[PDB]
Amino acid sequence: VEAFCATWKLTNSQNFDEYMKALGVGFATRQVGNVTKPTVIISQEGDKVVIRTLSTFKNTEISFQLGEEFDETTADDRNCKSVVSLDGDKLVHIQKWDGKETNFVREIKDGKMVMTLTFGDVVAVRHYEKA
Ligand SMILES: CCCCCCCC/C=C\CCCCCCCC(=O)O
Repeated sequence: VEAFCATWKLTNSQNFDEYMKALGVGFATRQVGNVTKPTVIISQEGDKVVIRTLSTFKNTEISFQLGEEFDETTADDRNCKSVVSLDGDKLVHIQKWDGKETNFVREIKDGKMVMTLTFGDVVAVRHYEKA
């Protein structure tokens, strides 16, 4: 977990639009969500680990205890029952909302954080540079 903790900036995204569509994200948010390069800052608070995200649209904060379920109102408004754990190396973040399910597996590949969003059989991939 000590390797995820840093100020990250997005550098390259891929297939996110297709993923956003899959999630059923509204047109408006898709337009901003497609151009916006956000900053995901991951840090701690002892039993808590936080994930702040900053963009020229929305900034969203989640604080949780690993493996513990919690409620999170996603940026695109879905209210999910999320759980994020460490399946070893990878930081998995599961989001469940009215029957549908989705997951985010963040990794550190050659010192670059790579997130790989997934829903149904439509995967999306993101890249982050430690700034
Ligand atoms: C924080 C809002 C701006 C960044 C997200 C833009 C896309 C908006 C709606 C779709 C959400 C999919 C689940 C959240 C992914 C966040 C990715 C990130 O932190 O960069």
